[PDB]
Amino acid sequence: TTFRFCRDCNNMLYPREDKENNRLLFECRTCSYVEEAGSPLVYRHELITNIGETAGVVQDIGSDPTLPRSDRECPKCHSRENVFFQSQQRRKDTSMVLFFVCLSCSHIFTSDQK
Amino acid sequence: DPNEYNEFPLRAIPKEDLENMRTHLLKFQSKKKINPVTDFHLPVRLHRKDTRNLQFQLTRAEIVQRQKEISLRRKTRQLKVLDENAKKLRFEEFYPWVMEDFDGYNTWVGSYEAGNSDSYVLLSVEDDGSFTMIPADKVYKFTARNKYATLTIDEAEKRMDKKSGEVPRWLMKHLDNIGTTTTRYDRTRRKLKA
Amino acid sequence: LPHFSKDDYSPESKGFVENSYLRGLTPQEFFFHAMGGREGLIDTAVKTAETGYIQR
Amino acid sequence: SLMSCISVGTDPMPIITFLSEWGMEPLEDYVPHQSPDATRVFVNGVWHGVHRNPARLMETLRTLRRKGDINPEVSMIRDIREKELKIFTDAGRVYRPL
Amino acid sequence: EESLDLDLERSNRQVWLVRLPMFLAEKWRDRNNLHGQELGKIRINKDGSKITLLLNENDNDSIPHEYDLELTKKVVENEYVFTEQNLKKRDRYIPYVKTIPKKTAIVGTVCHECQVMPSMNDPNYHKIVEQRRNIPKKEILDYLFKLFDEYDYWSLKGLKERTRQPEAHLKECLDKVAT
Amino acid sequence: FDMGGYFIINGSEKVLIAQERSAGNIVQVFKKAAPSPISHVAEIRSALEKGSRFISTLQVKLYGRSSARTIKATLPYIKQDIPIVIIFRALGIIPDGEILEHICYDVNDWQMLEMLKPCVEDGFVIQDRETALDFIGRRGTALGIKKEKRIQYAKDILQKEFLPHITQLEGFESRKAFFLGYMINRLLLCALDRKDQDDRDHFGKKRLDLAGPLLAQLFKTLFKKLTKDIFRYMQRTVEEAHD
Amino acid sequence: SFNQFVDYTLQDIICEDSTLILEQLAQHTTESDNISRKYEISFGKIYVT
Amino acid sequence: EGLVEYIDAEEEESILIAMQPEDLEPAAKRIRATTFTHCEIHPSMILGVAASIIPFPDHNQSPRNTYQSAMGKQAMGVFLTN
Ligand SMILES: [Zn+2]
Ligand SMILES: [Zn+2]
Repeated sequence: TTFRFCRDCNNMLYPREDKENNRLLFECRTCSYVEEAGSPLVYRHELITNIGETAGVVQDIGSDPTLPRSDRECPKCHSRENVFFQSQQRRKDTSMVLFFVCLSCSHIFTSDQK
Repeated sequence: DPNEYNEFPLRAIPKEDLENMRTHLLKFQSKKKINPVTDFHLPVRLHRKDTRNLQFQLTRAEIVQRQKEISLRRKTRQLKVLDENAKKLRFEEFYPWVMEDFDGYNTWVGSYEAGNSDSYVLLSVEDDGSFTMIPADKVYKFTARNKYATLTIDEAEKRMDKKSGEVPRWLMKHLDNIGTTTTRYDRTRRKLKA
Repeated sequence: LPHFSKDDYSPESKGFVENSYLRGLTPQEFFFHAMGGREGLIDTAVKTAETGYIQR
Repeated sequence: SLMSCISVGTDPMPIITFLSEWGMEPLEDYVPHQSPDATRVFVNGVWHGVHRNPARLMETLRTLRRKGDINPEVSMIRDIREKELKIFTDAGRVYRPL
Repeated sequence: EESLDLDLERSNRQVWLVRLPMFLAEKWRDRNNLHGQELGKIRINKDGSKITLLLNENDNDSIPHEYDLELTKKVVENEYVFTEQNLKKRDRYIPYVKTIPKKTAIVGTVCHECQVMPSMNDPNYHKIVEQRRNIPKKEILDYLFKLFDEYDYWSLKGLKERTRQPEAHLKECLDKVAT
Repeated sequence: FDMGGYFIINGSEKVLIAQERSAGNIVQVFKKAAPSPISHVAEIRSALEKGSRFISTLQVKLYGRSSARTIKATLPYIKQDIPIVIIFRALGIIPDGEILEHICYDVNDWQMLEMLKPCVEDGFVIQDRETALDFIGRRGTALGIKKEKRIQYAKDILQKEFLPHITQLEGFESRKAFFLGYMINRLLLCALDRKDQDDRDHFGKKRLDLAGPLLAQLFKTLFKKLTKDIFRYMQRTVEEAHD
Repeated sequence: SFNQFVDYTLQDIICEDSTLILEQLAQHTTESDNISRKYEISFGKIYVT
Repeated sequence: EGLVEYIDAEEEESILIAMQPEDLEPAAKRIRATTFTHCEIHPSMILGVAASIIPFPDHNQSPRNTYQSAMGKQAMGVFLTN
């Protein structure tokens, strides 16, 4: 569902149809460059979204003070230090999931109990 | 450090040559490397022209072929003051820099950016190893233009007016197949053939 | 309030004044008490004008 | 409140030059791909460019304003969660000592 | 007089671009400077990747002498530096838009950009930081006849400057014969 | 004991009182109500200390709750809101991938790019900067030697009045473009529900005006009145003398 | 706030708009020719008592 | 020399404050994190001029404080000495 731009001039290729061989010609509209696409999927909606709970993992989260600290272990490095915080995707509908990130292994892991 | 490099500290420019020259900076906007001294249909005439209706402008080859074929007062006012350098800059960049090939196959239009032209300074090694010392003055960014037979204002307005739920997907290709609004290179080719 | 780490829901952080008027309030609890009282005052100051109009 | 105080503003232009000199990319050659994660820098709202390693600047500016070489009404924030860095030097802010 | 085309043979030249600290830019953009002298020395590794600037003592120690020249960009593309010195002296194309294309000349391309940074260990270095913190009825009758013969729409103001006479005497003469 | 910062007017001790206002020159988003055709808007106030009061209000508006998915941006003195691709071309960005690089930053995410596809389709009309600059925004005054609009006039608008912080001089269009893209990204984050609605009663987004700024307002107004009056009596001393 | 407004901000608000010029060359043709009568008024440093 | 800091209303979204200078500083009266960057000077200096006169203001109801802070400006005493 991503956009492929015309390499010859940076504009996204548009879906247009072979009138006889029946192929997906992503053609440029700016210039005349044409491209054959890979899959018959073109448009895509996703009427229900449920993603974004682990947002903004920067490489140096531990430099902030205001994040709390705990004593669970990273199940890659088993260091007893770690940082946890609430899910990032602030909807009225989200959960109490805690995402633990450890400074040692720089690795994220949750505590789901399904 | 041992002489594993051309250790030539700077030899400054001729001061007498410094006057009556200004050495700006050229910048291109494309992901592919461009060398105009190879790609371009030389001669190259970098001019400062107005760009009003450059689709209907001049091809150099077409111009050569056409030449060959032909041959009360208010008494009261107030100047709200403005800086002389700024006003001169407005006057100079009232037209931008344009360079083309002889064919008009590929054109590039410059414009002025005022970021950090002062802080930049040039150092070129010469053929003898002379390291020349030029304080750069201005930088210009150039974008290619009308490489793909751009449309025009009025039929553009009829396209963007809310008469259709969506404009035609291949409308520009249909107009090209009709034949209207050709490229500058195509106009030059037609003038050369006729 | 800027005296706690992020993402708490323990009642003292979000405003349970556990203490009592005899012992006095820790300053955070004092602030939350001020919040509740202010809410009451502004509600009175609007309801009086509207109820007067609608009595007339 | 009793220790409250009011900012009176200070010219940003030494901070701007200083902050350029300690490593920025001015916006005119910024490109998103080659710096996919570097940090935006704002001064009174105006963006001035992007910088690679933010923490060194952040602590450096702290040390500089603690040494007294920047008028201590100046306030800086490194919002680590969004790769932001703000400098404020306008008048009319409210501040209290700590 | 000369040709109308630009120069091309100096395309294949290496040019290096330097971002410069502003004091050093002011020292190096002086007309009383720029005389071919060599005020410093450069130092690249055999492996590259680090340059200090060995500035000579011509600066007289107000500014440092040890400058960590940091190569900002190793490889640079699509960059061409050009000069412009002044020149010796549907088919209705406008021939003259008063474009005055002077002697334009390429002088090379850019592969590297580097930034000059003074090394903080120098006493003049970081001293600059606190410095930045610190900062006649019958005669006129015939004469009138020539005058309107010169110009039939002769105005009163043009008449007055052509007479320099008493105006009431002037006005009573004019209407007696013509307008 | 009379440590007092007050004034004596006609022999009565008068005092100023600090006013406040929202912080200038700072980004706010909003969620206007459902029955309006607009769902999310962004605002920028501005100032420049403080010639002719420098209001210069800007919006970026969104439409629909689908198919009305469009981003019209208002602007003085342009009487209609404009889809933003026109503005990007007007500042001088032609190719759409680089408009997208101005807007979004992570090329991996896409939801913003499907969210922006209709505005790109709006931008299919115009493929050149002055052919975007031409668009109307009449709102006075009388047009000079024009055909429809001076391209010079429109670019003079975008240079002098538009967004009267980051610059005002002549040559900082790329800065204006990045600023606009940042604004769009903030609006789009708010409407895409990754980032919450802004607040107005956070204290830091307010400033306290006080005696100096208030005196600055009165002094600027009075001195501009004064300059107008001294410009009078100097042109109309056609007769003697230079008093 | 007051001290800031007196020490600075006042000289600034003057010097930002000091110039006012009516330099008269001829403002019509001739006048033969005439010369550029610079009637200029500008403000400098200010004073406070 | 870096002992106190001026903090505006925003860096509190970036810092962490301690009440007492002992509250977490070493690792029948009243009921009363290891990354502190600042400690406040004294918690009683969140008050204002009028409310700094109420004795034991932490030991009553807040609206009563608001009344008293209103009424105190209507009191009489001396006001100056000249
Ligand atoms: Zn193409
Ligand atoms: Zn681990």
